[PDB]
Amino acid sequence: LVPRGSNPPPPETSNPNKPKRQTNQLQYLLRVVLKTLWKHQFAWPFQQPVDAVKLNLPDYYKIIKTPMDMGTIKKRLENNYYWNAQECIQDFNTMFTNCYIYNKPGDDIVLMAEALEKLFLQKINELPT
Amino acid sequence: SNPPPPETSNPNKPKRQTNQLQYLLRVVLKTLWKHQFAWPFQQPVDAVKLNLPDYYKIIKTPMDMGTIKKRLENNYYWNAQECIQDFNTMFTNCYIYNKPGDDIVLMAEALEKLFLQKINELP
Ligand SMILES: Cc1noc(C)c1-c1ccc2c3c(cccc13)C(=O)N2[C@H](C)c1ccccc1
Ligand SMILES: Cc1noc(C)c1-c1ccc2c3c(cccc13)C(=O)N2[C@H](C)c1ccccc1
Repeated sequence: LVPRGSNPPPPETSNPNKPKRQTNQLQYLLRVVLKTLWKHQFAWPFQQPVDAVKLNLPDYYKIIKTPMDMGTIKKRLENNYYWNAQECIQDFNTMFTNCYIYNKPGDDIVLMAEALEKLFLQKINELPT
Repeated sequence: SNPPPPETSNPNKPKRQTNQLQYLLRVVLKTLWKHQFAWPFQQPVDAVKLNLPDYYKIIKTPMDMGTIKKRLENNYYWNAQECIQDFNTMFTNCYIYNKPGDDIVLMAEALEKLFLQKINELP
């Protein structure tokens, strides 16, 4: 039973002094890539930061030091928080590798992440040049 | 003309299914295949179409993910290491033939990073 306050603050989704832009690529990231992944049947555990209290995982944030989730990525894209598509792609990469680090190849959550990862790579193929 | 591609079947070769070989098809190859830079590596190097009269004068152990795919689907390998060697061959062939600045090399480097990330999790 994991106590209250065991979760770190979520990753920031706004920063007035960070330089940022809207680009054709970042707009495609929101309007095609994030949307396609969000609506997927396996998206839901990834739609918000991992809640180690609710999930009773006293080890999660002892192992994962660079948390990321699609809810954070969504808010970032909506807030035009990124300078370029690569910064956003790096957040997806973080989300996936975190899952693969914390969990075990047989786990349901891993099957879900592999599904979304393949979909992700497919949608990145048509990322505007 | 191009040489015949590498073999994907061989009745005399010792063969097994292992869980590691199944991981190589289901996770490693099937993730890599979807990557935006996978396409040049999905079939043998076509030296006629590419006008590379030196390619098969230099590369004598060609390999590609198309060959690897077929080999995994055909249960061609005895252990995961033979398949891993095929990937390593494909990558080093690219690095051998090309110059470090080349777009194909950056593509290769991206794919090899993903490949290593998946190999990291071999059971
Ligand atoms: C994603 C993710 N990355 O690391 C972990 C742990 C999760 C995770 C695993 C299992 C979860 C969740 C849930 C919400 C958010 C993150 C996670 C959640 O409800 N579960 C349950 C226990 C679950 C089990 C099996 C498949 C899907 C969800
Ligand atoms: C892979 C690979 N390994 O050695 C060579 C040469 C290649 C190769 C280089 C450039 C290619 C291809 C193509 C298909 C299959 C193999 C290769 C191909 O269409 N190109 C074009 C010319 C190309 C130029 C720059 C980046 C990617 C592809």
